[PDB]
Amino acid sequence: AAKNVVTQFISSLSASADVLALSKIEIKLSDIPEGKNVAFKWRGKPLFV
Amino acid sequence: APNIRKSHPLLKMINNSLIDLPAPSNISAWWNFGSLLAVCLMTQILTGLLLAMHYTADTSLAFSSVAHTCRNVQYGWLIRNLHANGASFFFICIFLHIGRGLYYGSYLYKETWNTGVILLLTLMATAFVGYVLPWGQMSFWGATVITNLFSAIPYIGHTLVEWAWGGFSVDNPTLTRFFALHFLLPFAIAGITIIHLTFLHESGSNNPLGISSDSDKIPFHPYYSFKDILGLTLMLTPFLTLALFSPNLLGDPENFTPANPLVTPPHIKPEWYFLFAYAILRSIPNKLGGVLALAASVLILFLIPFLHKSKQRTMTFRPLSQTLFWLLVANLLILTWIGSQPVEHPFIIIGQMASLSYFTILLILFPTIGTLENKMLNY
Amino acid sequence: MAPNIRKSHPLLKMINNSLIDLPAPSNISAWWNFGSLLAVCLMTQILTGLLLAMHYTADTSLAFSSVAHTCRNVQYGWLIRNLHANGASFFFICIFLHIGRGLYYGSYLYKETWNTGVILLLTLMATAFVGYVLPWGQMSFWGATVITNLFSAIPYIGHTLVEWAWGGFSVDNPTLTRFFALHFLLPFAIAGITIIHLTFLHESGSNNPLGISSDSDKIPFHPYYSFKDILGLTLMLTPFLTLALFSPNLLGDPENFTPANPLVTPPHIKPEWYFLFAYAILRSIPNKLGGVLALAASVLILFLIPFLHKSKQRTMTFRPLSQTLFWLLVANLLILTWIGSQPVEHPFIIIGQMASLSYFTILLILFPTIGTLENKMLNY
Amino acid sequence: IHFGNLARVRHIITYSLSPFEQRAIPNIFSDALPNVWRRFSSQVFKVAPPFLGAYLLYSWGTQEFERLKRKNPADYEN
Amino acid sequence: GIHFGNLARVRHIITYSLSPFEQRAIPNIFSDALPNVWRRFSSQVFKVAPPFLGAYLLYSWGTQEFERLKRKNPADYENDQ
Amino acid sequence: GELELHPPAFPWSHGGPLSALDHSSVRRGFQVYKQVCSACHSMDYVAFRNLIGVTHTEAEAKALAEEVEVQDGPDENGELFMRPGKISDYFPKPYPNPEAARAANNGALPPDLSYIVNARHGGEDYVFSLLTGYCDPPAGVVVREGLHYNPYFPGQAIGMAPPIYNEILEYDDGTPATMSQIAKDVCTFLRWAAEPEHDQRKRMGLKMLLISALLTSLLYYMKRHKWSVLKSRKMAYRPPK
Amino acid sequence: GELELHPPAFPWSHGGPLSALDHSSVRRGFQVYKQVCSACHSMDYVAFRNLIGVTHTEAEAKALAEEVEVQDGPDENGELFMRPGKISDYFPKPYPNPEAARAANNGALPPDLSYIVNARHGGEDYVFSLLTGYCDPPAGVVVREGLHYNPYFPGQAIGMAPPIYNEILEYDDGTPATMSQIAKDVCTFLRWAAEPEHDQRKRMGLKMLLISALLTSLLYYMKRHKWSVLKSRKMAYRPPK
Amino acid sequence: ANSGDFGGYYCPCHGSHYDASGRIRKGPAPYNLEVPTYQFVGDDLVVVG
Ligand code: HEC
Ligand code: HEC
Ligand code: HEM
Ligand code: HEM
Ligand code: HEM
Ligand code: HEM
Ligand SMILES: C[C@@]1(c2ccc(Oc3ccccc3)cc2)OC(=O)N(Nc2ccccc2)C1=O
Ligand SMILES: C[C@@]1(c2ccc(Oc3ccccc3)cc2)OC(=O)N(Nc2ccccc2)C1=O
Ligand SMILES: CCCCCCCCO[C@@H]1O[C@H](CO)[C@@H](O)[C@H](O)[C@H]1O
Ligand SMILES: CCCCCCCCO[C@@H]1O[C@H](CO)[C@@H](O)[C@H](O)[C@H]1O
Ligand SMILES: CCCCCCCCO[C@@H]1O[C@H](CO)[C@@H](O)[C@H](O)[C@H]1O
Ligand SMILES: CCCCCCCCO[C@@H]1O[C@H](CO)[C@@H](O)[C@H](O)[C@H]1O
Repeated sequence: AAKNVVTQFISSLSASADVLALSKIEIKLSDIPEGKNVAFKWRGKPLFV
Repeated sequence: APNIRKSHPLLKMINNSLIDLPAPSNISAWWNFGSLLAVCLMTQILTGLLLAMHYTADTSLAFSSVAHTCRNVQYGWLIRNLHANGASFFFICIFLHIGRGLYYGSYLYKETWNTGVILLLTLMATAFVGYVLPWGQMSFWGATVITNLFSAIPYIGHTLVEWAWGGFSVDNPTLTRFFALHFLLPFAIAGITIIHLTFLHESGSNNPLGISSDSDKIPFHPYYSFKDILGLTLMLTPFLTLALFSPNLLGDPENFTPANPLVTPPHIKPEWYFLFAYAILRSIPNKLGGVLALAASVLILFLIPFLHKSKQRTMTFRPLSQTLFWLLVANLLILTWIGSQPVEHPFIIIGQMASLSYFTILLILFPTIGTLENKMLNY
Repeated sequence: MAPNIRKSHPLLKMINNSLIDLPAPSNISAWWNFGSLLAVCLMTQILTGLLLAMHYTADTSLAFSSVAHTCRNVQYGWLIRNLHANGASFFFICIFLHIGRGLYYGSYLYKETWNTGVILLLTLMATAFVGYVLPWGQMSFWGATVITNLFSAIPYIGHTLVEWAWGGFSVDNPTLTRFFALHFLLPFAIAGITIIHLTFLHESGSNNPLGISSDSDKIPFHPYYSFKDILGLTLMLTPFLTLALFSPNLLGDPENFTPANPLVTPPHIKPEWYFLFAYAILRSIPNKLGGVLALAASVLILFLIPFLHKSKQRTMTFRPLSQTLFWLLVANLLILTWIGSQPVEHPFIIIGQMASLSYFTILLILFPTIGTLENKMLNY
Repeated sequence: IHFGNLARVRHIITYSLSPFEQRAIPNIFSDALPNVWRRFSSQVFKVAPPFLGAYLLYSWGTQEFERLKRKNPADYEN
Repeated sequence: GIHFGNLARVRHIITYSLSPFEQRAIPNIFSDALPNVWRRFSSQVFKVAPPFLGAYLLYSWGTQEFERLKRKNPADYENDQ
Repeated sequence: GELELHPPAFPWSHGGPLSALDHSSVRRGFQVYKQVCSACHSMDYVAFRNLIGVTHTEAEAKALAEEVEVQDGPDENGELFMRPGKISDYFPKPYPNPEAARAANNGALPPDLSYIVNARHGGEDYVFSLLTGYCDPPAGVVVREGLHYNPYFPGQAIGMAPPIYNEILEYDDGTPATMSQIAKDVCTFLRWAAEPEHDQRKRMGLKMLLISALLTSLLYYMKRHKWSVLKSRKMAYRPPK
Repeated sequence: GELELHPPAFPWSHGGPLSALDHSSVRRGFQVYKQVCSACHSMDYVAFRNLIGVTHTEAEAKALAEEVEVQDGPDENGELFMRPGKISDYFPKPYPNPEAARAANNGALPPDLSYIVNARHGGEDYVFSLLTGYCDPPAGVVVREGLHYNPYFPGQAIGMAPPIYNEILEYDDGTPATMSQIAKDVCTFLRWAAEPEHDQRKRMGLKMLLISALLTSLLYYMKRHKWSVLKSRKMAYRPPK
Repeated sequence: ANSGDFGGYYCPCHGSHYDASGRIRKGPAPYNLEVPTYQFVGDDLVVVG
């Protein structure tokens, strides 16, 4: 009983369903000249393309 | 000192309150609610923190942050059920603890008793501000009714209410401050519990026969540690059964609807543990009068120790008082029931009856019968 | 039982035995004033904190502005915020001097009082950290990023713990709401552990500047130290209020007046002054895990002090060589503090590693060594 | 710390057995249940009564409330 | 908790004190106080001051050195064209 | 005045303490919400991903989401644009705000249905009785224009016209789309929408009961075991005499 | 590469520890913000009511607010509508989002100015030096198209063209609108915008200093008084025979 | 964006240098900038996630 209750409570602090819901983002390669670096926020962190 | 359990400045304290503590050999199940109340407190705090870590105190986000908790947080729904129902379990246990106290005249330990009442008052405030947080229709209006009670105070009344609100009505500043209070109060309860048990150890426990147990004491461990752990699991079954098989038996469906400042629910009814008091508040058709009756209905507890006329401590050997005692309990059931009904015949009259008898049993019959019983014993 | 309530009552009895009839050394100096000042910061912080908490809103979209709302709309909200922000600093100034006094006078020989003392420091640190993150400005965010990512240096479980603590893949809203709750809670653990601190302490009562038994000359806490303490309170209260009322932003980073931006990191991320010396140490080791350990050790080294005492005398009052070594250490800390506020570049980098290296050298080698050396010069 | 200074006791002997030499729940039928009945019996007419009364007041008041919701045909006779 | 009365075994020591009302709160400021403040200061300056003086120097240097390295070195463009 | 008719208790296959929800029924119920109720009712708290592994497969869920156009942005010009739905999106709101909603329902506001079975006394029993219980007003009772008589709705005059009737849609699983069949399914769906944890909660309750039975017994013994010492203890008073 | 020019310290009339803000200057400063800076800079945290009793009369403040059209609603149809401003409204944002802002400023984002003097090292000293310090780049330095050389801005190439020049506006109080005069005022205004409590804070600081001087002295005496007992205490060791 | 003695990236916090490929060349940084898993709309779009 202790192992379960403590496990449940512990996990209540790890990524919730909405957060784990992860998608993909499309980026057109015609908006970035040759040499440029564009940053796109994504899954919390910055996405470098 | 030869053994650490006694010399160490910290263990010394654990030993003197949970290991070598002298306890009466004959205390019954009615002496189990003290520890159960302690566990509710630890349980409530622990589940409350876990909920607070996903809660958001803002009228535009309160309701949904709770929804977010129950729907997205791993075991969020479970933790919420345990918290919401734990509050009920807390009141069930506090009421039985109180009953035991009145029956066995535990109130003759005045300081333990008085702090006991402070604890009750504090638990009430806690439950109240906590109940308002989810911000449903019931949370909102209950918060409206309750806070407006204080407006009944003459002169300073309107001023205090608007102050407490942080504006002209229950609104966001009320919610944010209520969250803070709800977070803080439980810890005052924990602290005052220490004072409660500190006064108590000055004399140790009372017992069912109401006669000195110095001739027959036993170490708290393992007698009551084991008995207490047993009592824990016994009460833990209904709690979990309720929370896991009937999560919403005790709640008003109205609180599943976002608070609406413009529409008041048709039948505003408080949580079960406040019904009997609500009933009393309504018995007096006068605003201020009804508030005083409500205040007195709880503060009457500070008066109990002074209405003790019996030459005996408990009611164990007092058959007339025992009847008077169960009448009072039943009287409370009636009030509870009356508090859940609308203000209409026959309820209105039944209510005023029960209200009137409640105070009559405590202020007149109990001391009177106690004196009468003394004479029948030839004292 | 007893003729006077001050002694018989079960609650007053406690106040009497710790703040009225408590036997205190007749000669303790101003350095013994920081205990009570620390207690007053604690009560002051809690009070101002609740008051701020009543208008705060833990949500990334509302954090920054709720604080702004507090300073701009709440009657005296601005004042209460200044008192809270600056109170955190006075809290560290006082804890640092409290520790300094402890090391100098060998107060650490009261091992339990000392150890709980270190737990108190650690807890205060956590508290200040989660608290600093709440306003959610640029510095709140990135500092929260740097600090939390320190834990990712732990091998194997590192990444796992960090993402757990975050409640997601980076510092975000669930980090903020859980940080608020922690910030609300911890101060009370501090208060509780303070009781344990003073409880262990009373087992022996205070030490004193000469480091010799004061049983021959003790005096009631009241009115000697109650009056002395209230005086010390108002003396430190002036700078505090002067700073808060005439220079509210002397200690903060202007960067925190800019809403956190996940995509732009400030050019010069610099921690609050009370964390600079440690930060300096963290950077001395150009290796992620190595730097983290140096940082951990820089504080946990305090648990080791009681075992590095070789002197036959308790304090440093009659030990001139240790006194030098002592001020070297203090100055070493200044250097680290200064180094922690500069960019990682020559000559700072080398100066930094020097200071870091000597910090540990003074504590682990010179102090016990010199202590032994001094014993011999006394012919012991 | 109270054991040792509780009471002044004389000439009382007590006998006990290790918990391993005895039965945890002995004489259930010859002693336990008979006593549960004894206890129940000695209290039922003290407790039950007021609760019975509360129950009645409840039944009545409830039925009366619903009865007053019904239509009185004598209001539309003419 | 309660300690006065069981602290130490003391013998043959007499002490004399006056009520706070029979005496001056801050007496002999010039004949005693300040002279002693000076004594105290003096007996510690060469213990404390030194390391701080050194910290100050290291600070001055390191700061100046940092800024110096920001300056331009004319010998990097002498033969530039 | 305050005359009210309370719904009967239907034997839902998820009413028992260990009775899960009928997922086939929940899947169907979803279609009813999607094809009928969503035209006027929002369900703010449920997203297309919630369907996965419950009533639909991931592939299906994605499809369902892409059928919807959702607003996003701002883009580079600071403009809002439309895009196809993602499983992480919540069910589309029929209106931008209650004002618009009322405006499209004669001043009446169709409530969000995420927690409707818990926000009404009677739960699905009440939602089912209301959906299948429309009828003409009794003698002496006149319903104002725009409202419809329903004995189950408080006041009896509801602003919602009977939403479902036979074959108003076709279950792609071949179930005979009768009015009551439809109500029964959507109601089941509503139960799930309100407490997605329903099933897991009951599986836990089962374990809770078993562990509790066991543990309570063992602890009872242990308490009795230790206390046997005092329970069977005997004593006597032997004064010198 | 690591070169930067730091602004000098101007003798602002509000720099002294007991120096209030010059309200005439703050009033003027506001006009500069309203008529010049607000075209690209937002000031999200200040409302027209904040002006009252500080720089403007209630009647004036109301006028100022009504000059703006603000969005409100939804109305009866769930539609958003426009209305004239109220003193309770905050200053109008020039753009709907930073994307639009950048879009209208060559990819550059003009920051909100509510806390700008506190969000930049140097405060008004820096804002003043930047506004009046534009000049041509030094030999060997080329500014990319769209940027302007400013030695005070880090990197020295700013995306903001010199916003103010002589007589770019007329102070209705007749003050000679010279560039530096305008900068000095708007900067004073910015100080106020960032810390509206500026003045009150300093008045409190005054009292704090007095009460503190007094209280510290009295408590110093009391401590000395009580301790005089031990301070002048004498003792001797008189062992027997 | 485009800073560091390797024409790639430079971290202002403690001075970690990365090349135009995102690899760690100089500084405290233990590994190279993560390469997210990136389905393929031929040419003109990139589905990352
Ligand atoms: C044309 C729009 C429309 C459709 C389609 C519709 N509803 Fe409604 N619904 C309403 C309106 C309008 C109300 C408001 C009734 C009132 O308060 O007067 C309402 C109210 C309700 C209520 C109960 C309100 C209460 O106070 O108890 C429920 C439950 C409900 N609808 C369920 C459904 C379900 C399930 C469906 C699909 C089978 C459905 N509705 C389809 C318009 C609609
Ligand atoms: C045509 C739009 C426009 C006008 C008008 C304007 N600004 Fe700006 N301002 C900007 C832009 C764009 C930036 C961005 C500069 C950058 O980051 O490259 C900026 C930046 C600033 C900054 C400093 C940014 C920094 O990082 O240090 C301040 C301060 C500022 N402006 C003040 C003012 C004041 C005061 C006025 C009115 C006297 C004003 N601006 C009017 C466009 C303008
Ligand atoms: C937060 C609420 C409370 C907690 C945690 C608590 C806890 C305890 C504990 C652990 C005990 C010892 C064991 C027992 O006899 O039950 C106790 C005893 C007692 N408490 Fe409380 N209590 C609470 C509330 C109250 C209240 C509301 C009253 C009275 C209005 C009260 C009156 C007493 C008294 C008089 C006793 C003496 C028991 C005896 O007769 O031996 N308590 N309580
Ligand atoms: C004496 C112990 C406590 C009692 C009696 C209590 C009671 C309650 C009540 C009545 C509710 C409403 C439940 C509902 O939603 O229906 C509530 C809500 C809440 N409580 Fe407590 N609580 C206690 C302690 C705590 C503590 C210590 C915290 C936090 C550190 C806390 C945090 C919360 C939060 C965040 C909610 C809102 C979420 C929710 O409504 O489920 N509570 N509490
Ligand atoms: C929340 C933090 C703290 C509070 C509130 C606090 C409070 C106190 C109090 C009131 C005293 C008695 C008066 C005095 O001598 O100053 C004391 C003494 C002491 N504290 Fe703390 N303390 C804190 C932190 C610490 C720390 C960080 C250490 C050590 C790492 C520490 C070590 C001690 C020791 C050893 C003494 C003995 C003093 C003597 O030599 O007589 N304390 N503390
Ligand atoms: C040990 C005592 C405490 C310390 C060291 C402390 C420290 C801090 C720090 C460093 C900040 C950030 C200040 C800033 O805005 O720059 C902060 C913020 C905050 N603290 Fe505390 N705090 C303490 C106790 C509390 C308590 C008890 C509460 C609440 C019951 C609290 C509530 C807050 C709130 C709401 C903020 C956000 C508003 C703001 O940033 O000004 N604090 N605290
Ligand atoms: C949980 C509850 C509650 C808890 C304790 C109470 O006791 C009091 C607390 C403070 C002041 C007076 C009574 C009262 C209500 O809080 C709350 O909003 N309600 N709901 C409610 C509904 C209608 C009228 C009055 C209240 C409670 O029952
Ligand atoms: C106030 C401050 C802080 C306080 C106590 C600390 O001590 C620790 C607390 C927990 C864990 C490790 C250290 C560290 C930082 O919180 C915070 O975000 N910062 N800012 C910061 C900036 C750059 C790097 C690291 C931190 C602090 O200084
Ligand atoms: C005394 C009461 C003890 C309660 C023990 C019951 C343990 C709950 O068991 C739970 O069952 C869920 C459903 O399968 C799982 O998803 C959880 O991970 C598991 O911990
Ligand atoms: C890396 C380890 C991954 C383990 C995935 C944990 C998935 C938890 O799965 C759980 O199973 C229970 C029993 O079927 C269900 O009742 C819960 O709703 C479900 O979330
Ligand atoms: C910085 C802009 C200041 C404008 C107000 C001038 C009055 C300053 O003065 C102070 O203002 C406070 C708040 O208004 C009052 O509470 C104080 O009593 C008052 O003395
Ligand atoms: C040692 C602590 C001394 C605190 C005394 C400071 C009292 C300042 O008092 C404040 O002065 C302001 C200036 O007009 C007023 O606006 C405030 O209302 C008033 O409370």
